[PDB]
Amino acid sequence: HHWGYGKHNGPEHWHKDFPIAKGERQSPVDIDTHTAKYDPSLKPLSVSYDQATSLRILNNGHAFNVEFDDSQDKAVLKGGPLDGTYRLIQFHFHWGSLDGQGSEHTVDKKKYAAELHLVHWNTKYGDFGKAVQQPDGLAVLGIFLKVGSAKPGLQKVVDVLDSIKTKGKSADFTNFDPRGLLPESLDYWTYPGSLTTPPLLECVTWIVLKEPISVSSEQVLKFRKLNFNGEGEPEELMVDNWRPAQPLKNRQIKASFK
Ligand SMILES: CCOc1ccc(CC(=O)O)cc1
Ligand SMILES: CCOc1ccc(CC(=O)O)cc1
Ligand SMILES: [Cl-]
Ligand SMILES: [Zn+2]
Repeated sequence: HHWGYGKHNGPEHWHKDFPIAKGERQSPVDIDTHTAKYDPSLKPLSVSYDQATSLRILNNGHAFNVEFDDSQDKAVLKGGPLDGTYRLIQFHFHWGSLDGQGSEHTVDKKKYAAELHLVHWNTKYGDFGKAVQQPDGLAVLGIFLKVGSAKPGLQKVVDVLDSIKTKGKSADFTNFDPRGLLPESLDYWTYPGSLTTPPLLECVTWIVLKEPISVSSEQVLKFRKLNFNGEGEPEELMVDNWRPAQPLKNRQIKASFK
């Protein structure tokens, strides 16, 4: 598989290797704020990241990923639409070549500069690989980034990117606190969807925060200096690593807020 984000191997092509690309619960989607309905049944969202244990940051040729120790319930997402306990395994971002694009979800067709995905797996399935085979296997917390003031809790990430410029590079990334990436409010939209990259599995409860975080132009500029390629390969800048909005089909997006 040689999927990517170019003309020749990008989202329009994915369906030939991964036919679920044209499925019934693909992600991302546009969130129409005048169609989403407040759901009083939603319980409060619980983000419990006090004991989060980060390990390493990796360039995988698609994004940069920060991985966590998920051998115990150290950092978990519960509540909201979720039943049971979802364990944080990793986070990554999607971003644009310019500030006017980069997010995967859109809000009334508005694209943000970037989008953060905090990836959690349902502990009743025992490991990530089993969880992605189930319709309720993952919970992904999605956070929009807009360009404005710098986000101090992102700067440690930005500071290491020079050490993982190319595909297959990794660095130690211990003692990072992902609480510094959250906005003040946990107001959210939720809907059932998919992984936004191959294999595009329909295993995700999406929880997309309404309040974006602000990052500085300097911070997102540094994301854009990464490379999709490996060392010694022709340089391709790691930009526009987002999939566009997919058909909502027979789904409803629920709001946690009036
Ligand atoms: C595609 C499978 O990827 C996997 C990633 C991690 C695990 C183990 C864990 O849950 O941390 C199992 C499978
Ligand atoms: C353990 C890795 O977890 C992941 C989950 C979803 C994606 C797809 C995306 O949102 O880019 C990538 C990685
Ligand atoms: Cl912020
Ligand atoms: Zn993602």
